[PDB]
Amino acid sequence: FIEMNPRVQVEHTVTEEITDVDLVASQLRIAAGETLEQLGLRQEDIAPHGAALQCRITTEDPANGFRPDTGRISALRTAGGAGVRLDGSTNLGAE
Amino acid sequence: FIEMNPRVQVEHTVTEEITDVDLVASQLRIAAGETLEQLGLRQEDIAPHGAALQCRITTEDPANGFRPDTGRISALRTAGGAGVRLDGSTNLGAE
Amino acid sequence: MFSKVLVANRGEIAIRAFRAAYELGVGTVAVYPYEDRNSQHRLKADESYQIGDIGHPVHAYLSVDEIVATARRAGADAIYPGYGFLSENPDLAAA
Repeated sequence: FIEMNPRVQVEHTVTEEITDVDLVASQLRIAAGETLEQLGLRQEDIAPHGAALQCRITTEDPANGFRPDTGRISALRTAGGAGVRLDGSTNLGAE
Repeated sequence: FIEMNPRVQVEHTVTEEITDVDLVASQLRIAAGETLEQLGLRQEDIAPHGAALQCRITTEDPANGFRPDTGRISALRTAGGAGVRLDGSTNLGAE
Repeated sequence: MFSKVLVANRGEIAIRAFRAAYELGVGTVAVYPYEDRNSQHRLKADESYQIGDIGHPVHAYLSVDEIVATARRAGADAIYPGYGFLSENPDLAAA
């Protein structure tokens, strides 16, 4: 029991891929004064199925230390297909 | 029983979202001489869960008839998040 | 539900909050410093406002009174912290 984080992290999407339950929208509806009964979040139909993982892409150079590098983006090609989710997206020519 | 299409359509992804079974890779492995036993595709663990739908974006103008329009793309902004899958992607300045 | 919500954060978490709010039919308000006028989350919201002075972009987001005043001026009903910045500062909750 190292500690308890009272917020949402950047990894919640991982559980969102196994329990297929929305976190941010449910949080907003809870802040509006709704219980976990009209939302349908009761504990006899929650079952994980499949596996998932998440990674983050940064500008850190694994060659010179790990310090960030600044510059202008001269080419961007994304990806996708079956079982792929992307969060956050820059544009060509960004600084 | 209108007919039987002996190929794969553009809508297979929809079932791929409920049965989470790969179609093209399984097709390729079947063409290599594998049965549906080492692949794990046996009929007592296949159960849909959730709903899904698919739409296609075209250059047809709903104003003048429905004929395609040709031109150069001057701005592209995609989307994504939870429960979103994109297939096919053009680039800025394409013709 | 809430008529309007203000997001006092930056990056992909702000876009996720905006998407969740739009799914729930709630208006969105964004705040940005001068040095971060070219961020994407500025153009993804219904309304955007500039906060802070001409320097110290990081300190601009850590200003409870200015954010509260901006939310009051924009007629917002809720504030979404996100993660980081003032996500665990009790002064924001007290204000």
